[PDB]
Amino acid sequence: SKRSPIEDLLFNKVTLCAQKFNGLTVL
Amino acid sequence: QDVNCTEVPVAWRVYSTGSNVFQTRAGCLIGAEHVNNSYEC
Ligand SMILES: *[C@@H]1O[C@H](CO)[C@@H](O)[C@H](O)[C@H]1NC(C)=O
Repeated sequence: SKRSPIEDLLFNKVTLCAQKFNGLTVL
Repeated sequence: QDVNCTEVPVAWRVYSTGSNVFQTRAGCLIGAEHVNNSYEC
């Protein structure tokens, strides 16, 4: 990864399906 | 959009298959060639 240690720590804490159905799309 | 396009021609026709076909994250694009360079957007 091209991130920094602080960026890596940030991206590992945001972590908390819904692929597609009934015309629901995510761009 | 959001369609693996080995199976587009299932539904004025050159843009359904043939020529050159490209796979992007949003979907896939038909009618354009994928170069190996980089330019301004
Ligand atoms: C698209 O379909 C082809 C054959 O049907 C398969 O080889 C390929 O892995 C598929 N790609 C995706 C992203 O599903």
